[PDB]
Amino acid sequence: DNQINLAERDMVALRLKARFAYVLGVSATAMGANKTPVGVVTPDVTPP
Amino acid sequence: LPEADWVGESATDPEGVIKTSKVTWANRTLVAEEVAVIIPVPEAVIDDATVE
Repeated sequence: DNQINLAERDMVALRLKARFAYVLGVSATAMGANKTPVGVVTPDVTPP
Repeated sequence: LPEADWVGESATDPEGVIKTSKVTWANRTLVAEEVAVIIPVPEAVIDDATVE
């Protein structure tokens, strides 16, 4: 029931695509073997 | 003959669909048939007659 036939309906579509990857360089430093290069500030959940 | 129609605009309704249609052909034939007669006559009548 959700089928769109583009030519049968005189429609067109833009297909937009990209291909992406991510790597985090967790690795050795002068301080030790598996050192993480990112830290986070997390939101306040206190009830004061 | 084919049959065109008014389409309208929709992604989802029964309208906005262009309906399909057909042209068609048929066959007619010349068929040869034979018409004939035989006309027999006595040879003596040909011999006696005053005309061909």
